Amino acid sequence: MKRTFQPSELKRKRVHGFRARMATKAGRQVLARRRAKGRHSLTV
Amino acid sequence: MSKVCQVTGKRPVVGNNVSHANNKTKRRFEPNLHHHRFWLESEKRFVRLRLTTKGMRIIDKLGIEKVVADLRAQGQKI
Amino acid sequence: MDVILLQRIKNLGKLGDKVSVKAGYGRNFLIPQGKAVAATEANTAAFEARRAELEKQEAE
RNA sequence: UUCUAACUCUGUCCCGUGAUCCGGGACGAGGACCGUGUCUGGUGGGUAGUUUGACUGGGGCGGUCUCCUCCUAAAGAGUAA
RNA sequence: UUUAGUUGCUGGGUAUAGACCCGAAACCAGGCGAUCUAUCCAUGAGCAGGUUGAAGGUUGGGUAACACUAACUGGAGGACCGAACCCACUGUCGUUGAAAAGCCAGGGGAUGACUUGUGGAUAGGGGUGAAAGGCUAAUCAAGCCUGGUGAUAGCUGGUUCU
RNA sequence: CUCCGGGGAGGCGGCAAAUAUCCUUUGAUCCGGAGAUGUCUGAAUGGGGGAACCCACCUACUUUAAGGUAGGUAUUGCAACAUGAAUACAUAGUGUUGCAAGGCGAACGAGGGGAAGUGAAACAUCUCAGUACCCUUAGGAAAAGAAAUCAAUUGAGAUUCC
Ligand SMILES: NCCC[C@H](N)CC(=O)NCCC[C@H](N)CC(=O)NCCC[C@H](N)CC(=O)N[C@@H]1[C@H](O)[C@@H](OC(N)=O)[C@@H](CO)O[C@H]1NC1=N[C@@H]2C(=O)NC[C@@H](O)[C@H]2N1
Repeated sequence: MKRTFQPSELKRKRVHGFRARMATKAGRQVLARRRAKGRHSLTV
Repeated sequence: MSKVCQVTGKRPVVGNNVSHANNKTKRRFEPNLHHHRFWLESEKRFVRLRLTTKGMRIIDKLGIEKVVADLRAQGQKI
Repeated sequence: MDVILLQRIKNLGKLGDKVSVKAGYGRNFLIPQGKAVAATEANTAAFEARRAELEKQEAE
């Protein structure tokens, strides 16, 4: 049966990517929180 | 880019509705804002201002030229 | 407003009389078109001290 | 009843301008109306916060909830359903 | 008219604080989700084979002329049978499964209100719904995450040497 | 990598031993100060974009082939200069040059908005509480501050904190 995750790299980058995060203030807050926590990878 | 009087700086303020049972809910009071064209003789043109009726009274009392000069001094494009 | 007329008006007066009108009348018709000037002390002094002779001079 | 000058136009023309936005100008049709601010009466499950008792031979339905008199009450007082 | 208080230190009790510890269903604020699914938008793709014979057209009989009538053409349909494809009506099996929804044997639609790829739009008292309170990432009579927050619990449990 | 100063026999960073080539009393390794270099992404600023990629233009020098070197090319605000509609004067608009700003980051400050769980043994006034949270913006602190203030024998004498 079809499962929920159907991968597509273009859609992944356009929804959760670096420029998508930078495009809004809430995404920039997400990036700030992840930098403060010290994540090794900021985005997908 | 807002509900701000150009002459007085008036803007909406918050308050309460108070019912007969004393329930309180937030509201705003808005200024009596509108657009108005004023003849400027020194510049031979109409200037369109967003202002309140109190600002209109101030213009009545002080003359349009003085008010326009004051706004330009505060840094407005009139 | 209190205004000083710069010309003849049918029911108001003529040629320098000070008369109280409704604010809209002064603001939107008389003052912008030059038929009157707001009766400030400076305006009254400037009108009466000098210019009044030519204002009277213009008959029509 | 009439008017224009505040104000309206998701009507025409001109310019910014390579532009069905916007701004300025000229017209036309309206016009002290419409519309907006403050105050105010009405309507208002559209939406929101809540309330909707207890006893009880389970609960509900019925009955009862305070006071006075007699019996139960066992010859002082008090004594439950 | 009662005629020993007061300031420290230690201990018992009370009050305000989470106040002995663990436990809700909830309520509020800000963010994250339409790679599943619902509807829509743009641009592409798919439907073996076989039937039936609508409208229309031509010719021929027949009338005073119409009427009427036969044959041949023509190829319509939310048309018919039936693979791919899309569904899910019945039964056995499976139920610590091969599988967190299946297999097998039958079953329905199959040129249409059809199926489908890629890329987009709609975001939580909101969306979408040929309408079942259905669906909104194995979660839905109000999604998920983080905060208020150690919510409150007249309730249940537990509470350690002589 | 360079210079200045220190130091005086070892050294070629660690996991991580061995190995080779080696360096060093003509002063190494090492320590301190000052310089040189400093790819690409990122406010990212020549345009674009799915971050670390794609595509450019203009000057000056250089090369003969299909290139190299250096510089410039974002937006907004202010100033100067130039240019310049409807429309005559103007104004709007346009361009060049110069200067400035944007982004990040603990807590504390100032300002703009602002809950509910909870308590009241129910609950609506009230409480929680101007708390949590969202937004804007400084400084080493910020804010406030020199009485149209208090007091009530006519006295005190600006703010801030205990
Ligand atoms: N955007 C806002 C839109 C406004 C809108 N136009 C409505 C409007 O215009 N005014 C609203 C009133 C604003 C006011 N601040 C509310 C207030 O102060 N309440 C007081 C409540 C007291 C107490 N907590 C409860 C109470 O005893 N209540 C009673 C009574 O229960 C109520 O009856 C209802 N309730 O059922 C009503 C009779 O009808 O009388 C109330 N008592 C009183 N009523 C009078 C009053 O208001 N003033 C004067 C004096 O007379 C007052 N005493």
